[PDB]
Amino acid sequence: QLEPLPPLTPKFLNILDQVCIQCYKDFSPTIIEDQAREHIRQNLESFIRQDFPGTKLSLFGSSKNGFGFKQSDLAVCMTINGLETAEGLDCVRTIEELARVLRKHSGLRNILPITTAKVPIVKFFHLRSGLEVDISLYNTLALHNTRLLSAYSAIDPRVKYLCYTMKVFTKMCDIGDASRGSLSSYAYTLMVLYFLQQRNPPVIPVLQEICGKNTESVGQLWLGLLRFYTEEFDFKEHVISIRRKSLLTTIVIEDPFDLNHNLGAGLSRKMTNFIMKAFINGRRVFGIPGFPKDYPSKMEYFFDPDVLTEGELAPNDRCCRICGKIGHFMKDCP
Ligand SMILES: [Zn+2]
Repeated sequence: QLEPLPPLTPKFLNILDQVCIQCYKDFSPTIIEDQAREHIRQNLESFIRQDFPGTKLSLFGSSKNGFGFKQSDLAVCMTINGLETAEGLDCVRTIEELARVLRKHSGLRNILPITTAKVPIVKFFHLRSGLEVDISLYNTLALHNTRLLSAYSAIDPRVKYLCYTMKVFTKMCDIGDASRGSLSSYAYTLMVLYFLQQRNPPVIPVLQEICGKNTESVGQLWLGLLRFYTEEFDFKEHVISIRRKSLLTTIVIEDPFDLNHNLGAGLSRKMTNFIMKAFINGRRVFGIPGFPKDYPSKMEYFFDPDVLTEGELAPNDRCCRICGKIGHFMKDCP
């Protein structure tokens, strides 16, 4: 059980609002930087068209879902006109050949074809913009997660404010990178939307079953989420599913389209405990009011890593002691 928090003063609550809103303005991309991502797509499409005529490239992921950061990886989906589907298409061979085509591009570095994962991709670094780029073939389920999240973000501005706040919180606690043992940005976003669907009154519906009645400020909702996932939610009798309103029985997070995909499947237990521990601290920092008269930056007070995680690193027992990423032993690392 947790220690109760004192009541919220309208002043401190007004400050929590500004912090949640600033998490969006400070770290979402500008319109010029989004246009720069579009220009990258156009010039890759023309370059690949030389060796794969009919190529069509589309941006998905953080680039288009309305929750991406600056310096987020640019995720590209590749299709070929006349090839309605990838049925029969040898994706590995295509990815490998694509990698060799891109090595002749003067603006790209560290071309890397990866066929390990479920979906093979080509990875490379783009110098003109300092972004990592991932090209995959016919990744339509990814483009559907994007269209779904993009729809929720446009229903209420508080959706984007909160998802960005969550994104800053997890990134600052070092618990928001799936490749290193923790949970992905997508997972933490689903936890946000799910909390908003379950809030009484609801802030967002379940678009997979089909109005502004919730009048709580973003600050109230942010702390509400921290108290929701720290005090009430039963993490192993209920499944975090934005798919529908009714509570689903068996951290478990269900992908709204791939219903066999549990986003928390690869979670250890000292990471699960480390994650929960970060939320309990956030509950304290954001819920318990010298502030504001001796702190030059409010961001640095609320998102202090030495307070949210108590000066401890994220566990990485699974991880290569050289790269720090999961997925391979210490012998086969780049
Ligand atoms: Zn490694």
